[PDB]
Amino acid sequence: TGVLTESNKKFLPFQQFGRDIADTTDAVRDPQTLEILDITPCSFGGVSV
Amino acid sequence: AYTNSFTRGVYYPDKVFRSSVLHSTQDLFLPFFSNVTWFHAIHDNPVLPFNDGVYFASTEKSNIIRGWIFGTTLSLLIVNNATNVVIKVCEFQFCNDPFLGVMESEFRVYSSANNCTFEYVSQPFLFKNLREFVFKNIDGYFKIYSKHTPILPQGFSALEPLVDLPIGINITRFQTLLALHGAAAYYVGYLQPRTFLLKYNENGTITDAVDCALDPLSETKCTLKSFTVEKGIYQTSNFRVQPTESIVRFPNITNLCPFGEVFNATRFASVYAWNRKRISNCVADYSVLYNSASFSTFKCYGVSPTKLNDLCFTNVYADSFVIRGDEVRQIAPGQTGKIADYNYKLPCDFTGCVIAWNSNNLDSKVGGNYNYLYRLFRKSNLKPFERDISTEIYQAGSTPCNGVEGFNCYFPLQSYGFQPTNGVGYQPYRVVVLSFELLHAPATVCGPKKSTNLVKNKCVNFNFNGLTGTGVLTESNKKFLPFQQFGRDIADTTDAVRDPQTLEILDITPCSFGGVSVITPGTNTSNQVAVLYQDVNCTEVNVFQTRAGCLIGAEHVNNSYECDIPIGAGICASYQTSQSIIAYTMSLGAENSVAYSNNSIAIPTNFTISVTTEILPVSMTKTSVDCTMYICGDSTECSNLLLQYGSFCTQLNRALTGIAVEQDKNTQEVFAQVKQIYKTPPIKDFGGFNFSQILPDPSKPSKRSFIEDLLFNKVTFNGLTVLPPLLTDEMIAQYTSALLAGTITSGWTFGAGAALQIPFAMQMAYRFNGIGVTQNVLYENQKLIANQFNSAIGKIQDSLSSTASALGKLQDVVNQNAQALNTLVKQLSSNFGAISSVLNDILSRLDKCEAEVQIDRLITGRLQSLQTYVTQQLIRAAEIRASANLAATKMSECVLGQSKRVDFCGKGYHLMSFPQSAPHGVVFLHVTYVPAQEKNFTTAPAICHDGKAHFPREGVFVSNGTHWFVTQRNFYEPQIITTDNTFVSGNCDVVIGIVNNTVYDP
Amino acid sequence: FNGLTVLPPLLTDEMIAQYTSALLAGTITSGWTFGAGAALQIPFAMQMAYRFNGIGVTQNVLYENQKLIANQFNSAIGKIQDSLSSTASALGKLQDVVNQNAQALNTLVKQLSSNFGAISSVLNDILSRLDKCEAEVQIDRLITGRLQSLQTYVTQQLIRAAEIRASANLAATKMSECVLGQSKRVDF
Amino acid sequence: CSNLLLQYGSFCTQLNRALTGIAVEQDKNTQEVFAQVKQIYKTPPIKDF
Amino acid sequence: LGKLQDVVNQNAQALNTLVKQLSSNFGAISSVLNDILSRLDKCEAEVQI
Ligand SMILES: C=CC1=C(C)/C(=C/c2[nH]c(/C=C3N=C(/C=C4\NC(=O)C(C)=C4C=C)C(C)=C\3CCC(=O)O)c(CCC(=O)O)c2C)NC1=O
Ligand SMILES: *[C@@H]1O[C@H](CO)[C@@H](O[C@@H]2O[C@H](CO)[C@@H](O)[C@H](O)[C@H]2NC(C)=O)[C@H](O)[C@H]1NC(C)=O
Ligand SMILES: *[C@@H]1O[C@H](CO)[C@@H](O[C@@H]2O[C@H](CO)[C@@H](O)[C@H](O)[C@H]2NC(C)=O)[C@H](O)[C@H]1NC(C)=O
Ligand SMILES: *[C@@H]1O[C@H](CO)[C@@H](O[C@@H]2O[C@H](CO)[C@@H](O)[C@H](O)[C@H]2NC(C)=O)[C@H](O)[C@H]1NC(C)=O
Ligand SMILES: *[C@@H]1O[C@H](CO)[C@@H](O)[C@H](O)[C@H]1NC(C)=O
Ligand SMILES: *[C@@H]1O[C@H](CO)[C@@H](O)[C@H](O)[C@H]1NC(C)=O
Ligand SMILES: *[C@@H]1O[C@H](CO)[C@@H](O)[C@H](O)[C@H]1NC(C)=O
Ligand SMILES: *[C@@H]1O[C@H](CO)[C@@H](O)[C@H](O)[C@H]1NC(C)=O
Ligand SMILES: *[C@@H]1O[C@H](CO)[C@@H](O)[C@H](O)[C@H]1NC(C)=O
Ligand SMILES: *[C@@H]1O[C@H](CO)[C@@H](O)[C@H](O)[C@H]1NC(C)=O
Ligand SMILES: *[C@@H]1O[C@H](CO)[C@@H](O)[C@H](O)[C@H]1NC(C)=O
Ligand SMILES: *[C@@H]1O[C@H](CO)[C@@H](O)[C@H](O)[C@H]1NC(C)=O
Ligand SMILES: *[C@@H]1O[C@H](CO)[C@@H](O)[C@H](O)[C@H]1NC(C)=O
Ligand SMILES: *[C@@H]1O[C@H](CO)[C@@H](O)[C@H](O)[C@H]1NC(C)=O
Repeated sequence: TGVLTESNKKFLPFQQFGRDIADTTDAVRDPQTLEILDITPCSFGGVSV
Repeated sequence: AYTNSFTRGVYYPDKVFRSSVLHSTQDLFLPFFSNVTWFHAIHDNPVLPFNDGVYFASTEKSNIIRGWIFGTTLSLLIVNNATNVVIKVCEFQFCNDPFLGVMESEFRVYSSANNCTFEYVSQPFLFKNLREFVFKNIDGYFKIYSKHTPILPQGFSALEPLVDLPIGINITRFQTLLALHGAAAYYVGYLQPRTFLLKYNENGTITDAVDCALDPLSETKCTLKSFTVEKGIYQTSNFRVQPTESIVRFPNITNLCPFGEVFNATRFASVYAWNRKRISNCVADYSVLYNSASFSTFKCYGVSPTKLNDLCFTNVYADSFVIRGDEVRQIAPGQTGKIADYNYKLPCDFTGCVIAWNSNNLDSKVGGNYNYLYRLFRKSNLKPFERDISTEIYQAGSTPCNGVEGFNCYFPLQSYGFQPTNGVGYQPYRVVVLSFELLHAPATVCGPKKSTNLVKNKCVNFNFNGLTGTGVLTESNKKFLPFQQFGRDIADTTDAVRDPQTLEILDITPCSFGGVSVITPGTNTSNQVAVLYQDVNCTEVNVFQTRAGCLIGAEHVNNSYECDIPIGAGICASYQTSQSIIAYTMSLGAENSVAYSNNSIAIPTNFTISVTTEILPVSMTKTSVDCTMYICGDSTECSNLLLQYGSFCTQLNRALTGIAVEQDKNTQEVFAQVKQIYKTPPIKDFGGFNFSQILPDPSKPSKRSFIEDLLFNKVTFNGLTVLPPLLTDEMIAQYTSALLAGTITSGWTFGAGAALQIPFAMQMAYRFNGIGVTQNVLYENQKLIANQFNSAIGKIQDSLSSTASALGKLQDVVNQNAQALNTLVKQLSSNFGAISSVLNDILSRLDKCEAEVQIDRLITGRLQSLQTYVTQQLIRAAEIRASANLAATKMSECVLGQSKRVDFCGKGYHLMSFPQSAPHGVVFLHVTYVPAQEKNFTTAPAICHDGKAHFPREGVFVSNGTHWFVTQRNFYEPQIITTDNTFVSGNCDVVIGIVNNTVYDP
Repeated sequence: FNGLTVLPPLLTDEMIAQYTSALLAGTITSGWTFGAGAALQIPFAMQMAYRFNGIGVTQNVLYENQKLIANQFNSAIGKIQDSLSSTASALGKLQDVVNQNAQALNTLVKQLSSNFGAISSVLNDILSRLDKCEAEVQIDRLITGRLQSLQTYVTQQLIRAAEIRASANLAATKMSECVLGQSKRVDF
Repeated sequence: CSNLLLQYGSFCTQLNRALTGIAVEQDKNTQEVFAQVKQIYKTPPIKDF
Repeated sequence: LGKLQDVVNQNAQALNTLVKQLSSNFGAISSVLNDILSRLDKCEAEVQI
């Protein structure tokens, strides 16, 4: 679950999905069309009164 | 021939994009700096066995190589003819001369193809260029990686993947095919299991690697997960002596255990009185029973039957009986039913196993066999392993029938009617249960495996009557009593054992282990290292033995210096001069012996103004983490499973919130000591002193001083968040500027009440008075003092514009927090024994009832990681609060006043202090008075003038050899001895050391 | 010897003795001057007069009673010897520390003798009795509990180390203020 | 057993790190207490105090 | 007097939490021991316990 964005990462033609230093699935290549999409978690955060 | 692999043959191990990451992998690889075999074969073919994978690099110009062959004995026949790829899997016939054409005029790869299994043809395609290749296979996959680059040359080159066409055969043997009509060069490497550390750049390409099981420096890099290691000692691994061989030592008995008589018996007792045969003091063969197919079920609790032949049991109990057919599974631990509670109860902790076989032949007879009886009613359940033999009728009601059969008074024993006519669900079954009990005693029953001779003074794998262990055996001196068998330690460790065969006592000790640490200078300096094998004699591994262990790679030096790297026990190592690593005993400092005498004093005639820096952490980052996003990322059923653990998460959040509030409190109590924001005047007539480097300058948008700017440039989404500090850095800068303005323009008066102006030189005179120096000393040297101060300030700038390590106290704090957080995130990638570390995968693969088991296993461990993190943060926050309280005390005492406490506000007599803000901390510039060039003088405690004794009011009586003066203690300012700077007390016959001299009187 | 080891301190006891002897020599022969800069010699009785001045007593009082004072000092020192050659409880503050650490370690070892619900506390017995698939269940049950014992031990050690650091900072402050100088702080 | 331990993550690395920090802290404590003096002073042979 | 009051509150808070954790199943069938012991026989009861 997350928000998908057009990326600028230079995936090598064999690479499929990227990962973060935190071992998080940062980016994914779409199977159908060969483009790279950055995944980011859609915004969360505490609410204080 | 041979040559060297200068860091060649590293590939992308997987199709994952990683950018600017230092990632550690562990798989088949070519070790760095290895013997890669050079071939220049002319024009059957060479045979180069597939051990685990092959590296192949050729600066091709002709490619007379024509084919790859894999198999066990020789069947994979792969051929790249430089235009297409042809794979065959057929049991080919290898020819007398295995080769093919260079075009093709031969068919000598094989004569025919029969019972073919696979075939494939790929697409058609067509010393300057080096072509590197890697061929391996993993569990069916046959992977080829490649790299084709223009130019073994040194440097670096990553290998991209290529076609994987899995087959999955047993490959023990490899050939590269030759051909028959010049020669070229091709190098053959050999992969092996290996751990690497790969450095991806911002484009995602590997640019460098570390073969970290190569040499100690690389191990250090791999433990630190960095390509650069600073000077120091790093504990990198654990050395331990491997056992050389295995020792099996069992008693000398050979009488086989009587198993036939409790299996082939014509009679088995009825279940209500199961018959218990004992087995002890014999050799039991459990393979014959398990391998026999005569048994319907053979199922074992606490043991695996296939290993039963390798165990030693103190006692065995074979309890035999017969039961009805599909009651067979009532004979099991923790089972309920009619016979499992009334007739035969096993313990929950039942070690041993159950054997059942159908017997519809000798236990069944036409007309019914009524000898096989079982109790059906009892007043209570049966305890584990108790037999109840009785015939009293069951008083189902309250009637004391006392042995008469009627209503509510039933006979408890009911008999099966066993016939061959009965079906499978009724027909009798013969059952025997073997109850062992395991090692708490000298074993009696042991398997059929044979003993062996023992060895001593060598680490081995010993096995004494099933007592397994690893260690070194030694002849002992312990006085075992003749019934005692094995000793034990205060730590409940098996210290000693008596050999079953020969009656002697052997001490067991664990063969030596211990950490191994890497002494290195900074890799920026050099790459030589030493290694310290801790607490181990190095007859077990120049070489130098010391109290900490054995140090190799470092030479011993008799000359003592100050420490550079602590080994331990008085030993430090350093990189010195050719250059090498030396190890030495620490010199505690320059030997000194001050020339004490009972009438000699030493007084300074000058001084220095020294500015030192003390850097103190004050706060740390206000992080906050919520469970139900960290533990259970937006999974509602995971949250439901979390709710039943209680209020762990509420209290974790509360603890972290308390820490976060505490940080703001720390900053408040340190910096917000001043009530009003004071401002320095536009004029800077501070008596020649120069504060331009510490006062704010309006030239910058941020109103930080020069030194604050230097300091700020010297230190650098899973439910985690970082709350901003309440006080922004500009507010901290304003507080520090206010403190500086108050200190400069008002002195210490602004800390007690309203800020009272005073010229700077006057508060300076005050402060010199405060250290026992008369104020004239300042006014007569004011310019000099100012210059010294300014110079000191300048040096501080230099010492902060060159060396970044001075701020380390702050940097470490930051690093520590970051370290913890990184760990907290990586624990989200751990299974904790579950099937996966990803919650959604578990939820998509499984249904609810087993999914929740795995999810519970994950929660138990993610929660634990959180608790660990929060506990560490609480302790670190207590440490930071201590440091902040110290900083507040220093601000109150060193800045807002003048402290007489020694070495509290710097080394020397404290004059003053300046605060400077730093990221998550504070820097005090302690200005101190340090005495300088001194002279010996003759002295005397008192002076006799007219019989009466004269003592100095403040100061000491000194003499330059002829005349006696009185001088202040911390600065040579002799004055004529007079009845005003001295006072009189008594006569001159009691003071020990008094001297004769006149005393002037106006 | 279950993976535990005790690293030697960097400073050997002889080096500590050398440091203390150096501090004593500086205090005796130079006063507090060696803590501020170069050690400036001064006769002992003169720094004694200085220190009496430091408590609001004029220095004549010393020179007119010097012998007496010396005797008292010596007598006090003698009594200290006696009070340290008879009663061992005076050192208890140190002894307790040692005991505590040892106590923890003993506990850490005895937790290796606990099943934690497994069939045995010995790993090799589990591995020899069972096949892999149930053996790993028991081994996981053991690891979960040995790891917990380690975490408990390390947390206790961290807290105790914070306490010891507080005491050491106090000791450093006392060395700086009481030895290297003369403190006006009361009962410090 | 070590393979079964590997799947609990980096608990053990951080435990070792914590104990190492304690051990270094002890030497630091001793340094800051006793190594306040810079030179090793020696008392004179005479004891006329 | 809040500095003192907070201390008291904190301790009380902890104790209250310590008691409420006696009402948690921790994945068992019940948070009450006697209910587990009355509903089940020994061999599965000890698992829940
Ligand atoms: C042997 C198996 C074999 C492999 C694995 C292989 C892979 C391979 N070789 C390539 C280029 C190429 N490959 C070759 C020939 C060779 N390169 C070699 O490693 C060898 C052994 C030869 C044959 C002697 C040439 C001439 C090019 C084009 C080079 C150019 O641009 O001029 C390419 C790039 C194709 C493209 O343009 O997209 C691939 C994928 N070619 C092969 O023949
Ligand atoms: C006290 O020390 C200062 C420096 O520490 C002396 O000042 C220096 O004097 C020399 C003359 O020999 C000059 O060349 C330097 O430029 C001076 N330095 C500064 C910073 O002014 C001073 O002379 C000394 N006083 C006595 C009485 O010896
Ligand atoms: C206070 O000291 C600073 C140096 O840190 C002086 O600034 C220098 O001033 C001279 C001329 O006076 C310039 O040539 C330099 O370029 C300045 N340096 C910097 C870094 O700014 C400043 O002048 C001094 N103040 C007084 C009143 O003399
Ligand atoms: C000790 O100090 C006295 C006091 O100044 C010195 O006596 C003076 O010496 C100078 C030159 O020697 C004469 O110009 C003065 O007239 C002397 N003053 C008096 C009052 O006699 C004496 O020389 C110094 N001695 C030593 C060894 O330094
Ligand atoms: C079929 O696959 C091709 C491959 O690129 C893709 O472009 C196309 O959109 C796909 N069509 C459908 C209907 O999935
Ligand atoms: C090849 O290996 C042997 C032993 O492993 C070694 O002695 C030899 O130096 C190696 N060859 C080269 C060229 O380094
Ligand atoms: C690789 O990194 C460099 C770094 O400046 C960049 O200029 C370039 O666009 C990146 N991509 C390629 C294909 O070189
Ligand atoms: C048989 O047992 C005796 C008992 O002491 C022992 O001395 C002897 O070595 C044993 N022999 C064999 C072959 O095990
Ligand atoms: C007697 O028992 C042994 C071992 O249980 C078995 O191998 C053998 O077959 C039995 N005898 C018969 C006649 O089945
Ligand atoms: C190391 O081994 C030697 C071998 O004789 C022995 O003498 C020595 O005591 C052992 N222990 C050390 C050097 O600490
Ligand atoms: C160092 O001192 C030892 C004394 O045991 C002596 O044997 C050795 O030769 C000395 N080495 C040097 C380089 O002076
Ligand atoms: C004081 O006298 C002693 C012994 O004569 C000498 O070693 C020392 O250097 C003298 N002091 C100075 C400052 O020269
Ligand atoms: C100590 O002082 C006395 C007289 O004050 C003197 O006789 C003696 O020589 C001095 N001590 C030394 C070591 O010179
Ligand atoms: C000091 O002078 C008195 C009388 O003037 C004399 O008795 C005494 O011996 C003298 N002492 C010294 C040390 O010169």
